[PDB]
Amino acid sequence: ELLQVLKRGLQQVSGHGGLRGYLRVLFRANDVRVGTLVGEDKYGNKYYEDNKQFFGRHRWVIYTTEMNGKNTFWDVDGSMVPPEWHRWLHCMTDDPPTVKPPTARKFIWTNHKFNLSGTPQQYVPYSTTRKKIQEWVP
Amino acid sequence: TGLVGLAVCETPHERLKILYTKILDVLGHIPKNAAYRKYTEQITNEKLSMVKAEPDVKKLEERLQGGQIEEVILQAENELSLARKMIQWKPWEPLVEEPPASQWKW
Amino acid sequence: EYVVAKLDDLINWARRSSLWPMTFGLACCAVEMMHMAAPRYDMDRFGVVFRASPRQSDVMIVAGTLTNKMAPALRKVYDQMPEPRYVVSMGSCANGGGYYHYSYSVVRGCDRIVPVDIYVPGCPPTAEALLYGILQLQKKIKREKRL
Amino acid sequence: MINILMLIIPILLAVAFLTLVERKVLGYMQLRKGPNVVGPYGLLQPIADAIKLFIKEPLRPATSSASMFILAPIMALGLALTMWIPLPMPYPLINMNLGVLFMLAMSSLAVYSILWSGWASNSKYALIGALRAVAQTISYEVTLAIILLSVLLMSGSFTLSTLITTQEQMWLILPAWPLAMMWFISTLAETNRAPFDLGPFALFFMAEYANIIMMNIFTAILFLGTSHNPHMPELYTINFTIKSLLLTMSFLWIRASYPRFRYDQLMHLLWKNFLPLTLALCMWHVSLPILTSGIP
Amino acid sequence: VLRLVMELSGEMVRKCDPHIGLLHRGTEKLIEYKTYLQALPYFDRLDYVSMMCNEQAYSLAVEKLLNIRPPPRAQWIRVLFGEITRLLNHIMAVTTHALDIGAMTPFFWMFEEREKMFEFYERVSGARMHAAYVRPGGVHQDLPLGLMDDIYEFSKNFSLRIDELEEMLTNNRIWRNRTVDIGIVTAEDALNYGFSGVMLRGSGIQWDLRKTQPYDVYDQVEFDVPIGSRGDCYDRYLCRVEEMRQSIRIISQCLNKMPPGEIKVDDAKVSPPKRAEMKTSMESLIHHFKLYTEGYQVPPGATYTAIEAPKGEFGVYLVSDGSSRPYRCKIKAPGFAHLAGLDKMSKGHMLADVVAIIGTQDIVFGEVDR
Amino acid sequence: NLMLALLTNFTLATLLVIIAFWLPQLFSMKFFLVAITFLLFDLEIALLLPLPWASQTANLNTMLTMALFLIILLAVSLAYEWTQKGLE
Amino acid sequence: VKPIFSRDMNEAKRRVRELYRAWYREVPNTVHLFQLDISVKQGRDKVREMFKKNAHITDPRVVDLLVIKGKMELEETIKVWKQRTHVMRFFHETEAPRPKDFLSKFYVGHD
Amino acid sequence: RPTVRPRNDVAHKQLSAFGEYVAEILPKYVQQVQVSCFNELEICIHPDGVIPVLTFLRDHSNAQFKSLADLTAVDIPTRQNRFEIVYNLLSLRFNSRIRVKTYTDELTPIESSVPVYKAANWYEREIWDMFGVFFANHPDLRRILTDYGFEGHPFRKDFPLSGYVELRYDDEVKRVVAEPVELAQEFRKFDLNSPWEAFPAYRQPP
Amino acid sequence: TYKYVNLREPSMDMKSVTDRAAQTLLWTELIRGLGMTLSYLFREPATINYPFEKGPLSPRFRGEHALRRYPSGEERCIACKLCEAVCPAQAITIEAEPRADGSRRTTRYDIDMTKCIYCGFCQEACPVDAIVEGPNFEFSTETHEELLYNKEKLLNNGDKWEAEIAANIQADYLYR
Ligand SMILES: NC(=O)c1ccc[n+]([C@@H]2O[C@H](COP(=O)([O-])OP(=O)(O)OC[C@H]3O[C@@H](n4cnc5c(N)ncnc54)[C@H](OP(=O)(O)O)[C@@H]3O)[C@@H](O)[C@H]2O)c1
Ligand code: SF4
Ligand code: SF4
Ligand code: SF4
Repeated sequence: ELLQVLKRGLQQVSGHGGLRGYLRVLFRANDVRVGTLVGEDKYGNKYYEDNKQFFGRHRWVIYTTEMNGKNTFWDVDGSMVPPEWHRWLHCMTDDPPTVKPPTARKFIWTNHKFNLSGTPQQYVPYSTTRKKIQEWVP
Repeated sequence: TGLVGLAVCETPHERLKILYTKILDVLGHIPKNAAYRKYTEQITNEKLSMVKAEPDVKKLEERLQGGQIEEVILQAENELSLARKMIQWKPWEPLVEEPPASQWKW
Repeated sequence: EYVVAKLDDLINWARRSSLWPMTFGLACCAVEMMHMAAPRYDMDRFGVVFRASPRQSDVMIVAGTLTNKMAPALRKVYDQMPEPRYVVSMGSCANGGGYYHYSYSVVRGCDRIVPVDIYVPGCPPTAEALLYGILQLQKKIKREKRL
Repeated sequence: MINILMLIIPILLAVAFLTLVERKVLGYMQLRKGPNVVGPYGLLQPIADAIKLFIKEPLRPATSSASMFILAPIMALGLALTMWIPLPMPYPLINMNLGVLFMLAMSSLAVYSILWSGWASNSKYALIGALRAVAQTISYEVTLAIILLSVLLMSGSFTLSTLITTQEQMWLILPAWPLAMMWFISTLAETNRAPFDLGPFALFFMAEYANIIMMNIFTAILFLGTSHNPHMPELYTINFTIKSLLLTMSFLWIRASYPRFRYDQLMHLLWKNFLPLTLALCMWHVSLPILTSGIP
Repeated sequence: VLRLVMELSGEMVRKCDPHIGLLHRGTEKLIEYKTYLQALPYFDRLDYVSMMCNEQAYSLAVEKLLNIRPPPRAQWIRVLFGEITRLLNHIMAVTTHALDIGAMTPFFWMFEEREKMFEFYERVSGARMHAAYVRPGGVHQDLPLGLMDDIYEFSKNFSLRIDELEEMLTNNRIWRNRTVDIGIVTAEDALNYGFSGVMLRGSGIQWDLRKTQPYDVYDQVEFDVPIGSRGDCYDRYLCRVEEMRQSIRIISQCLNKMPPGEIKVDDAKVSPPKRAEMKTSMESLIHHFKLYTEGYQVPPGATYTAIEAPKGEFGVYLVSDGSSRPYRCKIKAPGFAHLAGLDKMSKGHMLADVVAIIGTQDIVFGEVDR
Repeated sequence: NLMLALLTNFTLATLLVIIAFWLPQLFSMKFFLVAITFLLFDLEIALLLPLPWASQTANLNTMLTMALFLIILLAVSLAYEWTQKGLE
Repeated sequence: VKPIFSRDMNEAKRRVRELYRAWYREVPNTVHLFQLDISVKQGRDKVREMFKKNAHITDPRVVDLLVIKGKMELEETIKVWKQRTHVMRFFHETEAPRPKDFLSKFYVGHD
Repeated sequence: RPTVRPRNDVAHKQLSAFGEYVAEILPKYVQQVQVSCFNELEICIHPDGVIPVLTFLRDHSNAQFKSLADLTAVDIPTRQNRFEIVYNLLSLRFNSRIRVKTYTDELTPIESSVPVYKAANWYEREIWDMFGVFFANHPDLRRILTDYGFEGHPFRKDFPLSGYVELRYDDEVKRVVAEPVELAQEFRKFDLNSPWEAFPAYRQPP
Repeated sequence: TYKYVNLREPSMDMKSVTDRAAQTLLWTELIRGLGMTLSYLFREPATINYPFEKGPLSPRFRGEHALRRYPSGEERCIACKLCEAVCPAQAITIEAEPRADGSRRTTRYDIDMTKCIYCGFCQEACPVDAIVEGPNFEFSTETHEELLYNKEKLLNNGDKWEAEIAANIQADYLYR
């Protein structure tokens, strides 16, 4: 019973990477876990699942290194990951590249965009009406 | 044995009989033509007959109370205060106050 | 030259590590702010400590609705705060009066009393969305004092 | 004389690295995850709190009365660090002529740290709550002296080095069964925030948590021992640290598990109830060396 | 949150006048301009803890004006969600009360379980906390297929989870030391304040609204009401935990009795018709156009309704015109009743006792508005 | 040295205060009765302090009657604290 | 008669006099206990301009209600209540303030 | 009817007995108008005596109410007499809900319900706050839901929803929070009122 | 119904008195209370770290507003002022003008996030299903101006969430 607990941790470190791979899942990632991975998403997103662990949990998933133009690996928010949030991430049971396909309409954006934030190229308010016209000419 | 309320459950009979006989006399001081005396007296006389017939039975306490004698004693305790206030301020005997303005429908 | 640029990030890393918020129980939002303590969604000792205290805290979360009675009350709390202070307006009431707004008593915007750095739009501000407010605060701290 | 610096610098690190233990061990008690994002297991956070509070965090005093407020943390940190000197350990730094008398003296002077902070604020609003915090510490120091003497009267003089030698085969928990229960409660009165709770403000944290480790070690001398071994210093050093760490878990156990006892009923647990109990056991411990031969 | 002006003779309180109302949102004048369907989400956002217990009092008030009964299925959802709020409120009636004292564990022990409770709310309605779910037309949306298996799965593990608090808090010496003998008020003078939920129910009078006045399919479901003996803070806390252990009986009976049928009222002058229905048929979409924008067209008259809140009551008093806008109403939350009690509750007690009074009465500051 | 050991702790404690100070640039008389009783009891503790260090050469029979005597009167002083102490 | 209110015609005037003395004594006291703010002399001038707007007196019913209100908004200082120099301040600090003239208001264009 | 009707009238005739019993006393001082609809009873009371009506229903041999719990007030500018203070009363022993109303304009003081009911004083403060109705012989009449520097009464239909003093700036003054600024965002006044009468029998002849 | 909270004297004589005295003399029940947290420490905690793991949700959840469109181009919003009047916060504003020639679909369309208490009422009142509430959490700004939504545009930029919306609405027609 005691020997099986120590051996399970050794198999997890040996599986995902090794010496340099395990450090990436320890320093950058909050929690280290090994399991089945889909590995099909826009940019450098992995999105893993199938792991048991606890109720309402779908593996490590892992954040992307350089999603669009942020070029950050140490710090990344939920700006990453394409249309999959309502799929295998939380709500639906079927995986986005395995069973349930995304619908095409040629209206949705091909490249996924990050959060607006305080950085340039962000959200803005704009006027709509042409207003009451007034003109005077000689 | 003790009641759930703050009022202490004391084993006292005829205590209800004294207070119910006291209030009948107060009603027959000032109002006589008023309906307040004519209606309250027949309820109290109906309740007094149940006390005289049943000797310390829980069924007597269950009649129009059903929360032991302690709750029934509180009904008699404030009855003397209610009768004295009705005797002091004339409302039951006299009716002469002005009518309201004609509006009620919303 | 190189040491000057790297030392500035080290001071910014100290606030990126831990942020102590004020526990204002002035809302329904405050119950969702108590869900930050609830184990399922946690920033507790990830950065957030629920000790609060009016003076020692670096962050203050303005939870939801503010009335004209609390308008002088919340202002004097802000003065007691240390110089590195960040104000999060968690909830639609805090952003500009989610409900009410046109009402007589409720103060619109919160910025009329206390300036806001991070806005959280949600009425019942889901703990998932509340996790952004602290993570964005940590990301927003980039450069302080060049000269 | 270099060993003094080897008993301040690793000790200040021990108070710093408490921040991990004080909310991760406390975390699993409350089913929450503590430090995780900052380090590999949050080991970078304790030192990160130091960079946050010391350098960048500025001051805004209420009145600043010339010498005070910038003198109270010196009394807080100074008295907490000087308590480490008389400690027996495997070997003590500059061993005093009498041990435990120095231990009780610097703890009784540590009451001033919360006294001068009450005088720092000009307002009447703070000093009433400040004097209430003094009452939590001042009252329990009466009993703390009594329960100490009962252990000493069993075996050994005031010297802390003799207390290790007397525990050769069996611990002092078994002969002092009700007295061992007292040291679990009485130590928590000194600003531990478990039975009762009230820049320079950050320095008080470094002093108050330092006393928590100090009471954990001091309980592991008066009641724990197991073995001495003068020839092997290796065996004692490892075995002493594990015993002290188990008492540190029990200090954080009361902080999470149990609500505050009220200030008025803190004076009903003690004085009304504990003081008749402690003195009755003190009466018993006077008779013990007379009934059966037990004199150092 | 609370100002609380204190008068102290040495150490103990002589006069405790709570100068409150620091969160008067001004719902009084504001609802007057809004229509009935427009006024619905105000009631959820009144109290900070109760969600489905709110709107319940408001919807039934409109239902007593319209004289139209909600469908037999929807009434069983109302109890299933009415008792689930009796779980939510009585968690916070214990946890924040213990957090105000100084207890750390019982707050976090229950909030793991309480976060699982909002998974039910999210799967049944849009937002986490507040939902526009209980409506004058009964129930807005039906339960999904996943939820009915989850309620049974939750309740099976719940009985041990609530009993973990009793072996933690009630058995301990600390609570028998602290909360025992604080403001023992049970007399006719205690009845002269009118608390309804707990207090009078918790100690003294055997009266409760659940047994006396049915709302939506009551007396058919077996109820157990805890009534103590002493009017102190400890016995007023024990009954709340005894409410929690004798609440799963209702939820299990809600799972036992579920007749399949209508979700909204079939009459399309009160509740909007189905989305598949409105797109094809004519009268459905015109009624959809007029039940939205324009209100309900309510019958005129003054009506008073009170459904048992875990805190006390929601005495909604709607006064109605011929128009779609309800002209003035007042939500009679027990916040006005509980804070008025502090004039008598504080007599001969310490500053630390005052915090225990607020917690046991459960004065969540959202209550005081109307 | 005891003087060298004590002064090193205080000088490092003073230095920690300057770090935060210099670097950055941009009623009820019922409490009194508790305090007095602390002093009066600790003096009885001061008389009962020598016990483990004193009882080595002196006769036990002469000491036994006198050693308990101080603790008995220390309980009598607490017995006077039971006849209405107050709300504290 | 109906309705009573508190006083009948002439008695209502002397209730204002008793109210005036109580508020005149508090304005020097609400400088040291509260804050300096403006001035002690300027605070007393704020009293006189307040009673000039209220000066009409046609019925004792209107006068009596002003006494109860006068023993509330001016009572927000005597028994020590929190305001923090924000509440109970009557004078405008940020007022423009506008004037009533056909040359001053018409130049700005309003209504 | 199966889903259309809420409840059939059965206790309506039983509750109508109360509409006779209190009216059998017949005071012009007390009774006036008795309305009974939808399992509920409503009584309006002449301003001269409100306390004698509240001492009644309290105790009493026939019906025991005791709890004079919840207390509301109605603002209506249609009538010559403006305000309508509405008492909601509940019985524990009897299990019934009765209503007590006042018909007076009550800009002039009205008699207090404090000597009869203990919690009534807190509700009486709210009526003086929102509506501005003074209670005679009242102990401690203090502002609760209104601001400390608030002018007028916040609920009255005579003035707008936004008010006169509502916006509170900080700007130029270091500590003083502003008050005199009055402007707010535009609340869209909906003119949604349906043509044709909603219900028959409710129509009154001009 | 009655349940009773009072124990009514648990101790009677000799045996029942001593054990009730033993818990007050030493502790026992405090040591028993210590054991409750002891086993609670060993069992695995349910914790979710946000930048990597995500919490549970639902097919129908309301977050940030985004207006949908038809599969073959064309803005689905028809301009009614229907959602304007239902809105309890009055966050949504709509002023409509004819689009070039023939078609009449919107001009001004602002939804305030300073207001909006999130109902799904505008989702329900909409006959064409234009505003559909998508699973959104990420929204954080420096100003009110950046927070309040402009004339469609940013609402039309919800195409990044419209792929999820199209999946979520398939669980919405014939409700659950
Ligand atoms: N009471 C008096 O002292 C007095 C008497 C008579 C007249 N005045 C007049 O009133 C004015 C008072 O202003 P002040 O002294 O209060 O202003 P200040 O405190 O010096 O603030 C000026 C700000 O502008 C920025 N700034 C200015 N020049 C800059 C540059 N070349 N590069 C980068 N940043 C620059 C500074 O930012 P950084 O710090 O980040 O560079 C600084 O924060 C003066 O202009 C003076 O003519 C004053
Ligand atoms: S935004 Fe919503 S949840 Fe937050 S305080 Fe306002 S109404 Fe309550
Ligand atoms: S969102 Fe829907 S209801 Fe609103 S204007 Fe557009 S089409 Fe009409
Ligand atoms: S969710 Fe509610 S408040 Fe928000 S825009 Fe829609 S109707 Fe208005």
